[PDB]
Amino acid sequence: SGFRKMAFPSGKVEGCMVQVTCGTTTLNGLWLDDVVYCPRHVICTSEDMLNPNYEDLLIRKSNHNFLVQAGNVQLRVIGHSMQNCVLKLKVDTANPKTPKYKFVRIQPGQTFSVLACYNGSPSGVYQCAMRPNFTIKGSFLNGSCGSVGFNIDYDCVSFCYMHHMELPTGVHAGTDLEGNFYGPFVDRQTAQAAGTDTTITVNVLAWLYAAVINGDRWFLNRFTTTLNDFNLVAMKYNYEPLTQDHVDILGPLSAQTGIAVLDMCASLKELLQNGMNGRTILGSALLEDEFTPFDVVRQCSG
Amino acid sequence: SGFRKMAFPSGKVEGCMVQVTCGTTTLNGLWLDDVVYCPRHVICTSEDMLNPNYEDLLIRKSNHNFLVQAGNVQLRVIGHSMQNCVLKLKVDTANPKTPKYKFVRIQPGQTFSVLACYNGSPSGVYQCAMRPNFTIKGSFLNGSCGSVGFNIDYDCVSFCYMHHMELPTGVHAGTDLEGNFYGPFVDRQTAQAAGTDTTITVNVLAWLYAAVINGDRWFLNRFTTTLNDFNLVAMKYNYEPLTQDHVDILGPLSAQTGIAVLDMCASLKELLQNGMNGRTILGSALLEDEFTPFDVVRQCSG
Ligand SMILES: CN(C)C(=O)COc1ccc2ccccc2c1
Ligand code: NA
Repeated sequence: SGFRKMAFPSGKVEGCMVQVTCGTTTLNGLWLDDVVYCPRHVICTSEDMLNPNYEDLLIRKSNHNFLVQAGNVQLRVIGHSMQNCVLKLKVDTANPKTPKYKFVRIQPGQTFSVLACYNGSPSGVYQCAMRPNFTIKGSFLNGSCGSVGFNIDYDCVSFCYMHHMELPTGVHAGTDLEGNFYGPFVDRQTAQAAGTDTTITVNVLAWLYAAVINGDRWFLNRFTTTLNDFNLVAMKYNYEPLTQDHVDILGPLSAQTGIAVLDMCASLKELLQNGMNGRTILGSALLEDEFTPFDVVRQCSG
Repeated sequence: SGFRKMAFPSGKVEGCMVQVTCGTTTLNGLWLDDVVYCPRHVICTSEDMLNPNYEDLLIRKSNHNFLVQAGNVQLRVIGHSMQNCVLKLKVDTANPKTPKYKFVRIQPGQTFSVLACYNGSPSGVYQCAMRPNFTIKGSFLNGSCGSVGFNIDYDCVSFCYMHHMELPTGVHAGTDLEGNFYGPFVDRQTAQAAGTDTTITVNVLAWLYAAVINGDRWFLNRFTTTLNDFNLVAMKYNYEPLTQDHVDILGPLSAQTGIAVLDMCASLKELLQNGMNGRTILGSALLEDEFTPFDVVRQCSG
């Protein structure tokens, strides 16, 4: 029993974190096979943050301008190339700890673990979700750029996020490992703000099913709803639209608990209207939206 | 910026988890140097567990009755002995991935990371506090016994917890690595219950300090107080008494924010007596007590 926001074991990723230095700037890179991936803004100076021309900055660098340190071992850079917003540094040693891996670009609502690192050394691991406004509510201090987000499936690590920057509201923006940013953000220090965030409705529903599986039923009611009526209500609380795809995805949890998806939708409507009345659900006084339907089944059934 | 419940990187511990099977029972072991540590109740059948005589059941087993698998290899057991409630299995090969480590017993209110495992396979990591009633609020399914808790202090892993059982309210109980239970529990299938719990006051204060550092300031007020008057409020609201030691431990945070500890206790007094007025703190509608002062400093300054 019990329900916790758990992260993936970080060891497979720890063996890949290195430190990348360029000029006075030091941040983290991900060392896989003979390539080190890091954010391209490592090549920016004080004067470059607003309108950097990365092609012009990069053409002026030699391999020996990039210092890559893996533990106490300096790695030799033998080539470099830019792919969108990530730098790919060719190094002369393949990482012997390279796990089974792939790169996947995730969708809003998807969860993953972050290994926060500073100077190539991991600091901590926690679990995150890609918010509907394509930011993450992470925990990052200065020097954390290049920390990565990932899932693990059996022995394969799916890298999905690289941290680039913190926006003014304290949330965080970054790229997939092909260097494409999530959302409308760019690696410039000009004014950009995350769109209004919303609650990930399909995740809240999955988490209500988790509460039921763990033996808590107090929030159910005798009502049902149509999908359109649910969305008309939920949008008034800044909840994401619930689609037929989301209804299909919740099917397995519906079958396991005996509660139809639209019946759980009706319970969620009443919860938004009533609040908790001093109670909790799985130990929270708020509705939790950073567990996916997949996560819930995985943590409850194994 | 940002504040997340953060576990230590788990890689050093993943390299020590093995699968231990005795009879029909499979659970997890901790392989350090040439010893595997696991709960002694692995030798019990379901009827044995009703009233086990462990030294007697242990005499009846031999080395070959313990199958130990490190991933894909079977370790050969060459000796066995009990220390309190943990079984020590001497094996033929020392673990090459043994980290620098010590066995330490933690105090209630202290936190640690839990690496939840199944069939010797690490599956999830999360952060836990030792509750004042000596339980932890974990997430464990069948087969998680032998999962371990730990902290890391400058490349040294301090092992502090081994999981043994779930209580009827769904919280969990276990031992230190020397086999001594945390709390008034026994490894027997008898009627056991968690005692009435209390809230870890010094941790709530630490978390209020973390919120101020992150820009959440609405609960600060003009008032201050004394330990004696505050502890009157603490006792009334089922909070652990604040000692003079707690105030000193909070000293560094009280200086980095400019908010004195008893200045902050006045904010907490007001929150206990009046509630949160529909507001949240660091995205929580409850007062969080599973962050220690050290946890806040390491994440928000370190
Ligand atoms: C979202 N997140 C971190 C995960 O799903 C972790 O991965 C696993 C893998 C196997 C499990 C077996 C039993 C219980 C939980 C499990 C979790
Ligand atoms: Na005050």
